[PDB]
Amino acid sequence: ALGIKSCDFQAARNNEEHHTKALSSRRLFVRRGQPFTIILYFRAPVRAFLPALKKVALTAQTGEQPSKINRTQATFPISSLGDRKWWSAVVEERDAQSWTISVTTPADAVIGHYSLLLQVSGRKQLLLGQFTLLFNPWNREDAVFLKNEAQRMEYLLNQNGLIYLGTADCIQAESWDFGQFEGDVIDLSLRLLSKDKQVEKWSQPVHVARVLGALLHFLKEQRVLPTLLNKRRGSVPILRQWLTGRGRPVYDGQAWVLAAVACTVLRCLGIPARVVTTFASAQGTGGRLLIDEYYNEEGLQNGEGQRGRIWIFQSTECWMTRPALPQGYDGWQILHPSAGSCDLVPVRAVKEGTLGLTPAVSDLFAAINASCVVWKCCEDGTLELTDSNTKYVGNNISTKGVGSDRCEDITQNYKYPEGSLQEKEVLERVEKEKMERESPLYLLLKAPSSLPLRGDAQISVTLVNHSEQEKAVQLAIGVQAVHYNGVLAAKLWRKKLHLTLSANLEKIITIGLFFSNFERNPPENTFLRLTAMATHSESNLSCFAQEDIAICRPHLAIKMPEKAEQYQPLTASVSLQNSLDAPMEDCVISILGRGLIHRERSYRFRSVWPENTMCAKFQFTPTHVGLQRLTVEVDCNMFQNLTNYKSVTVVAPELSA
Repeated sequence: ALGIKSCDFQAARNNEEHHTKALSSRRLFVRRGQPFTIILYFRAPVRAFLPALKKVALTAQTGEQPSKINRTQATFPISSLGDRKWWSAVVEERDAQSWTISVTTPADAVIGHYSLLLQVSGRKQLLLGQFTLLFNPWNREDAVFLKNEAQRMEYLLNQNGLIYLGTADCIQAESWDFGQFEGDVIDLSLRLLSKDKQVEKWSQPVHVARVLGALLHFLKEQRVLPTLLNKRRGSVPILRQWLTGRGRPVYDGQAWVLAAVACTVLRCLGIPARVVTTFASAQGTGGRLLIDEYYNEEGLQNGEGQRGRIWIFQSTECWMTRPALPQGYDGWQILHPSAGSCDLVPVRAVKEGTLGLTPAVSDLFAAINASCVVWKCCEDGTLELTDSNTKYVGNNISTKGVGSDRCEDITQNYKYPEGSLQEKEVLERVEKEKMERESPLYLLLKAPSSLPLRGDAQISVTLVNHSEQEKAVQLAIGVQAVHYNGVLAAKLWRKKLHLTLSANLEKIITIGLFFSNFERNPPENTFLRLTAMATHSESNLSCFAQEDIAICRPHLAIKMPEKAEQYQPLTASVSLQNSLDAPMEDCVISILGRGLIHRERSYRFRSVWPENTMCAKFQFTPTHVGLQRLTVEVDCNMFQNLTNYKSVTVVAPELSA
């Protein structure tokens, strides 16, 4: 007299209440520690409510071997005296034939796929349906709790990311589709997590982020190939290709996508995450605070590079409490893969040099605090020290701002101001702990931050003679192409000036930096390493200076209305001026964007001669309400993968009859 006809999980309503509406309207995705409502339908009318209520019990199971000691299986009754903090069910509305039941999960429940099962006394267990349980940044008792709604929207719900690339002095923001609410990302993430066998620890955000980071780094090492190859469409195709092997592989010039992929997996699981870019990052030192750079007599590097390099840019940051640490380390944690295992490092441990809190504090501290030493490499084979400009590491630590497409500088979270008292104290304490455990010429190099592609720049070299006697200096200037990770790509240009410097005189030399004078075109994704080396007389000391120059491509201007009505046609015009020296040939323009365009559309447009302007218009109809983003990519024979973006807020239609 108590048979069960069906069970409505009400996935649409619950997913909207549990901030999983972008995932699905059919499957139930709920966040732990928050009630969700199901409707239970009886085949026959229920005569007496209270005895029937006493007859029914609910069981929640996750995993292949669910048990109560693993906290993977919980049995609870349907009554108003259930523990709302724990697994509990209560009837909130009822009819003769249907019970509306509020079901609560504990704030520290194990995440993953769950089966909800109903037991009637003296009857077999019945499966009511499935649901997936995620971390809850909205729940104050949850370890991933975020104070601000804006921060929850940015670090969990926002699928349109910005990854900052380029150099410190020319930061190029790349539109990136995290796609954490793409339909299969949650399943892929949980299947990747199932490689770890300590499912009782899947309630802990620290353990999940540490496991996923080690697994994703292992997949990056297994799948990223040596070197369009550089055409990217966000984290989701990369994750699919890493887990399955099917799809376009990523090549080593874009190995920085690991941070974005990790951000996507964590955000999909419910852990707030952000992608952070650090410019001039000292990698591969093993905690050592010295970087050795080697240059030949022409201000150029002969080899591929040392193991310890200063990368032009290089991270995933995740938000959670740190219960197993001393107090005060809640908040932002850096996932750091070690070749392997993954350590979660609190950012303040890096800022305050708390080397010994976690095993990876030393390496993360060295990446943004090392000093570069430059050695001249002679034809004799001598390796000689150089008076060198200071090459600062850890510059312009950037991540996407909250609630806009702007760039937020977070460097002050990782480091005290240079030359300040606190930085002095931290560096002295770190150096002391490490120790216990174990000339007349001046060169000033002025360069532009960026060089227009197929364009011209002017560089300045200031030589000041401090001697009482005039000097015969040899000024070697070299331009070389470097990959983002400091790997030498191609020698481009070299000059050898011979100057006479008057005693006690400042001399300024201006040099034209021209693309057309380069011996070969810089490879794609590379940066210009400009060097100046001054040798005088027989002092054996060479003044040296270096700068990283970005390559600036033509600006892809997108003109679109700020507001747009859903289901009404919208026009976006795109303009691109050919500032290059050659016509743009084989020209393809692509448009995409979640909630604006299904997948993407590629178009061909006519060749654009130098000093001409392309102007393409596109009509499309937005179909999804909210803050959407249109991404436009332009390819030609002169350049490829030139992307820009623009945001449009899509409003619902005006209510009428």
